Amino acid sequence: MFKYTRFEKARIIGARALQISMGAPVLIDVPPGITPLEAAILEFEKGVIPITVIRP
Amino acid sequence: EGGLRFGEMERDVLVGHGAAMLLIERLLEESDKTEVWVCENCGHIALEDKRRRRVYCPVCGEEERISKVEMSYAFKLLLDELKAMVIRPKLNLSER
Amino acid sequence: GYRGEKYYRNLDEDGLIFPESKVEGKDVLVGRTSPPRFQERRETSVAVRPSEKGVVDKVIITETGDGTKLVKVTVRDLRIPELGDK
Amino acid sequence: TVAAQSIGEPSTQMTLNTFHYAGVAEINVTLGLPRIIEIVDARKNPSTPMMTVYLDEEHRYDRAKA
Amino acid sequence: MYKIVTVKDVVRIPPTMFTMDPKEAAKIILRETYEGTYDKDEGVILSILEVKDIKDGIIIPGDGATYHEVVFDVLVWEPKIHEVVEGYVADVMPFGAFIRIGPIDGLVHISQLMDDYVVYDERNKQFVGKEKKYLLKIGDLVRARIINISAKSKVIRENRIGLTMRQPGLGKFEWIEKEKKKEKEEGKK
Amino acid sequence: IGRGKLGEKYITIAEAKELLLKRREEEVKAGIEEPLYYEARLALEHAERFAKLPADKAKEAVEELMNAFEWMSDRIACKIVDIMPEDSMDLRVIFAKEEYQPTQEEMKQILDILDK
Amino acid sequence: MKKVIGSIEFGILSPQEIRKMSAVEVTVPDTYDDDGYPIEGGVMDKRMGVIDPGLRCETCGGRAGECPGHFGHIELARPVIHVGFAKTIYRILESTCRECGRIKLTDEEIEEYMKKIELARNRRSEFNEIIKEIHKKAKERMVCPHCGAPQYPIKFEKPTIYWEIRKDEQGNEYRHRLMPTEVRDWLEKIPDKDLPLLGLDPEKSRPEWMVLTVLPVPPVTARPSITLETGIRAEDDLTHKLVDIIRINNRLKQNIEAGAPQLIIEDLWDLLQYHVTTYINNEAPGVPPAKHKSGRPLKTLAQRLKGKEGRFRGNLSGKRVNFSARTVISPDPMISINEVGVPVEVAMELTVPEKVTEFNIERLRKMVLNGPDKYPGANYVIDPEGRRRRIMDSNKETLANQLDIGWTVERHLMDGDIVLFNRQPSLHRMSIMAHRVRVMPYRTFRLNLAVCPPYNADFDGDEMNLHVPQTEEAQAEARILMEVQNHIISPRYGGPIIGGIQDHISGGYLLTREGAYFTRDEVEQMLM
Amino acid sequence: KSSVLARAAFEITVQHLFEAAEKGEVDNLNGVIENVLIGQPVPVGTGMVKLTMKLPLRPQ
Ligand SMILES: [Mg+2]
Ligand SMILES: [Zn+2]
Ligand SMILES: [Zn+2]
Ligand SMILES: [Zn+2]
Repeated sequence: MFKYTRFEKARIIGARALQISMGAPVLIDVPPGITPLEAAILEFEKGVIPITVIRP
Repeated sequence: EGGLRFGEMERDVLVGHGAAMLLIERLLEESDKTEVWVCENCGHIALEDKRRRRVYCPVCGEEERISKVEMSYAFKLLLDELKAMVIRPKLNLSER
Repeated sequence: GYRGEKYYRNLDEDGLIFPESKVEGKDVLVGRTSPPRFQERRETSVAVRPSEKGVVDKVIITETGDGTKLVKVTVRDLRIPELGDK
Repeated sequence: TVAAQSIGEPSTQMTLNTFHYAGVAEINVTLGLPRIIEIVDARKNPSTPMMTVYLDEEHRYDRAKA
Repeated sequence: MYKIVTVKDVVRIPPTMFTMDPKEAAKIILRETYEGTYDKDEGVILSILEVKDIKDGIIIPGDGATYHEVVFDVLVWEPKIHEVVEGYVADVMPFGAFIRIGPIDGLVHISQLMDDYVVYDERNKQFVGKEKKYLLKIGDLVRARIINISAKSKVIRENRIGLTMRQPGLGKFEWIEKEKKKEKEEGKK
Repeated sequence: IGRGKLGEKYITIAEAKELLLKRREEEVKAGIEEPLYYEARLALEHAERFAKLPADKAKEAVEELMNAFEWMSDRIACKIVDIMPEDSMDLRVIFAKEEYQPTQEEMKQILDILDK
Repeated sequence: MKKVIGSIEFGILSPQEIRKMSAVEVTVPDTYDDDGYPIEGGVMDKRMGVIDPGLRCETCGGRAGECPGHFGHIELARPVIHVGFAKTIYRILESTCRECGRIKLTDEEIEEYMKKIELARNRRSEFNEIIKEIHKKAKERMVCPHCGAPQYPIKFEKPTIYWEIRKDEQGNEYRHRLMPTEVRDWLEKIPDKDLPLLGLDPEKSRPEWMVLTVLPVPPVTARPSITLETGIRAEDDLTHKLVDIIRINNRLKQNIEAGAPQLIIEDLWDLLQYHVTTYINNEAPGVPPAKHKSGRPLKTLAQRLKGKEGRFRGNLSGKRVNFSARTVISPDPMISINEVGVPVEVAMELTVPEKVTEFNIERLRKMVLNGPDKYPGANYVIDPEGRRRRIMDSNKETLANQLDIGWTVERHLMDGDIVLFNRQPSLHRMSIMAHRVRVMPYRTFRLNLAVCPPYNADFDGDEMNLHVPQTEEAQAEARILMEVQNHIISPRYGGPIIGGIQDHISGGYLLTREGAYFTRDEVEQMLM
Repeated sequence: KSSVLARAAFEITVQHLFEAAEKGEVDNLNGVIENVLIGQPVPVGTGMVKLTMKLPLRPQ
C-alpha cells in the first residue's frame, strides 16, 4: 500500500497468523515444519496480503 | 508453585511499546476469565436460573433482552464490593 | 487425597522413611492420615518440597510437650558449583 | 507514556543531595531531584526563589552603574 | 400464517469458508442459526430464501473470523389472536384437541369444541355427541378462531395455540354444510 | 430477528408451497436424508391440504383485490384466496375478522374475483 | 454475538432495589453448625451461595465454582447514617430548609444558577465551585424565603453525629441531638426540581436513599472462609462484622418491641450505628477501630479496596501470571544480541500451544511421539472437540496417530520461538524486550553482553523474568514490535543504547592501536 | 480526568467513589486504565487499527 506503520504491520501479521491457525489455506508455498506465525511473515514479505486497513 | 508478579510498572512498559493484545494476553486471558449475563435496561447483573434454564433480572423482572459479556473475575468482585455499599454501578452495553 | 503409589515407595511399615534413601521431590517422608472431621480419612502426609532433591540423613522420634508424637527428618543434598552460583 | 518514562528513568540518577554551597558570586539553589519535583508539583512558592535581572543598554557595560 | 420479511443482520464467516463465495457461506450460516426457532415478536422462522447482498468483513480482535453485515428475507408462519385457522386436528386429549396449525400444533379445549355440554370420547377417544351428535375425526380438518397466543420461549414445541370452535362459521365441513343448509332454509322461507 | 426490520410481505400459503418445494428439490439434490428439515414437512402437509389454488393466479387474485377497493391489505386478500368464501355468510364471517364490516356489493366483487 | 461494556453510570442504591436484589433475609446471628450444614438464615446461608465442596446453593445451584455468589440483605430496625455521605448530608441539611425541604435560595438566584450550572457542566472543578457558592449562599440565610421559619444552625461531628441548636427558652438555642429518623423526614420532603442545584440527579441519587434502612450482605464467595490447622474455618472479617450487626439489631428489635425505656433504645441505636460505621469504613475518623482477638483491626470493605495490596491497585492493575519463569543470569557472547539462552528444564515446563496444520503435521507428530520426557516433546494434546488430554508413555503412539488437522498440541519450547524478557524494576520502555529462544543445558538464563545497558543488569547475582505469549496475535506483536534489534536507538535522546561495553571498547583499541600487527594464523583464526 | 475509575485507581479511592456516586457521573471508558480493568483492548498502538478483507479468497 502507501505505507504500513509498525502497528498496522503487526496487526495484519497477527490476523493472518490467527486465520492460518484456525484453518485458512496458505496462498504461498512454504517449507515444511514452519509455525503459522513465520508462515504469516513469509506471506507478508512475498507481498501477497489479503487484509486491508481502514484509515479515518 | 506460584507465579511471577506482573506489576503496574510492567503494565506501563507494555503500554509504552503499544502492544494492546499482548497486554490483554498477559493480564486477562491467562487469569480470571469470566462470563456474565446482564439485562439491557438496568445494567444489573442478570441472574441465570439453572432450574428454569432461563436468565432474568431479579431487580428488574426482565427477560426480553439479556446479553452475555466477558469480563474479569476481579472486576466482577469489584462490582459486588461496590454493591456491598450503597454504590450502584449501572452498566451500559454496546455491540462491537 | 491419596497421591501416586510411587510416592510412598521407601517408607517402612511404621510410616517413617528409611535413612540413606533417595528422594527426588514430592516424595512422601512421613505418612500420616487425619480424621475426616473438617467414613473416610484425609491424607496429610509430609513430603519433600516440589523442586528439591537429596538423600535422607537422619530420622528422630520424640515425644512432644503435650504427650503426642513428633518426628523430624533432615534431607541432605550435594551442591557441586555450577553456572550461576555466587 | 514514553515521555513520562523518559522524564522518570533518569530521575533515579541525579543527586538528591546537591552541592549546598553557593561559593563565590553565586546563590545556592535547590538542584537535582528536589528542583524537578518542585517544578512538577507547581508549588506556590519555591524553596530558593532566585531572579535574573538583565541590564538595559545603559548600566550593562559599566560596572559602577551595575 | 405465512409471511416473508426482509431483515438486516451481521454474519460471522469462519476461516474454513474463506474460499467460497460470500453469499453461499452467509446462506449456510444463516440456515444454521436463524432456522427452526420461534421468535417472540415474529413467529416461527422457517427458511432463508436468499441473501440479497453482502458487505465486506471486519476483523474483530481475538476472533480471526470476518463479520459481514447482510440483508436477507425469510418466510415465517406468524400466529395472531382472534383469527381463523384451518388446521389438521389430531392427538385429541381429554383436555384439548391438538390441531396441526402449521409448524406448531394448536390446542382446542374440550369446552371450546362445542356449544353443547362439554363432551369428549373415552373408548373411541375422539368425540361423543351428548345432544347434537356432532362428531370430529382426526383425519378431518376444521377451521377455528383463536382465543390466546402462547409465547413462552424461542423453541417451538414448548408453545401452543388456543383455538375456539363455538363461534359461528367454524366447524367440521359437515357441520358447516348443515349450517349453510339451515341458512338456506331460513332465507327461502 | 436481528437488529433492524426492513419491511414485511404477507404471502398466501399457496405462495409458499412452491418455496417449500424449492427447499425439497435443493435438499434432495444435495443428498440430504431428510427432504427438508424439521417443522417444514409438517407445514408442507398443511400447504398441500389446500394447495389447489395456483400460486400465480393466487397473486392475480390478490392484485385484483387491491385494485378493487382501497381498504384492502394483502393479508386479507391472502386469506380470502386461501379459503374461497363463495358463500355470502362466510364472507360476513371474515368481515367479522376485520375490525369493520363494509358494503356487501364489495362482497359481490370478491365473489367475482374468487372465480379465477 | 457478545457485547462489551460501553459505559458505566454510577448511582446510589435504594431500599426497594436492595429488597428486590436480595434472595434471603439474614436474621439468625450464627455462622456455622455442626459438621458444616450452614444455619438457615445465618451469615453463611446457602441461599447466598456455596463455597465449600459437596453442597449446592438454592438460587442457582451447581458446584462451588459454578455458583457466582448472590446478595443478601438485613432490614435494620431503625435508620442509621452512612459514613461516606456524612459530609454531603451535613451540607444538605445546613443548606436546605426544615419545613418545606426547599433550598434557602431566592427564585431569581435559582434561575441564574440554573442557567450557569448547565453552561459548561462538563468540567468538574467549575461544577464544584458553583456547588460551593450555592452552599455558602444557602447557609448564610437565616429565614427560609418560601416559609417564614427560623432555620436553626446545625453542627457536625466527625463520627457522623448531628446535633443542631434547636430553639430554647430565652433563645438559648439548646443543642438538640438530631436522630436519623427526623433527618430522613427532612430529606424526603426535598423536591426534585432543585435537586441539580444541590449537585444531585433525580434518578440515581435520591436524598432519602442517602440514609440507610436495609443494607445488603456480600455473597459467601466474596467473604471466603479459610480452614485453619485444626479446622477452625476462620472466616473473613466481614462475616464477623455482619454477625455483630445481626446480634445487635436483633436485641434492638427485642427491646423496641418490649417498649423499654427509650434511653436503652438510644444506646442500642448508637451501638448499631457505630458497628455499621466500622463495617463501611473501619478506619473512619472519630471512631475507635474494632480490633480482632489478637488486637488487629478488621479489614472491612473500605480497606479492602484501597491500598497497595488493596483491590483497585495490585489486584487488577497487576497480578500473578502463568507461563513465566525466573532465574539468575550469566553472560554469553556467542549468541546473537536478539537471543536468550534458556535452560532445558524451563523449556520442558513452559509450553506454546500450536494448532496442527498441513505444513507442520510431521514435526508435531514426531514431537508428540517424543513424549513429555525427551526434550523435543509435548505435554498436553487438545482435540477439536475441546477436551484436553495428557501425554503419557501408555498413550503416546495412539495420540500421535489420532493427531490431525484442527488439533492443538502443547509443545515444549523450541529454537526460534519468541519470548518476553524482563528485569525489575522496569524504569523505561526497553526494560521488556523480545528475544528468540536458544536452549542450553545448565540452569541459568544466558544474555548477550551488548544488551546489558538496556536492562541495566550485571552478572553479580541479578535475576530476570521470562514470559511466554500464548496466542498468535500476542506472538506476532512480540515479534514485530519488541524485537531486540528494533530498539538499538534509545527514545530518550535519539542515540544508540545497545552498544559495546568494557572489553569490546578495550579490545577495539588494542586491535586498531598504532603499531599493532598480526600474523597469518592470528588473522585467519580471528576472522573465522 | 473525567473517568471515575481512572481517578480512583490513582489515590483517595473511597472519597472519589462516593463523590461520583453522589453526582451520578458517567464513565465512558476512553482511557487505558479503565479498559485494562475491564479487560478490553486499550486505544493505543495496535488497539486503534481497523481491518477489512474481501471474503472470496483465491488460494492461487
Ligand atoms: Mg546487580
Ligand atoms: Zn433489569
Ligand atoms: Zn448459586
Ligand atoms: Zn422553608
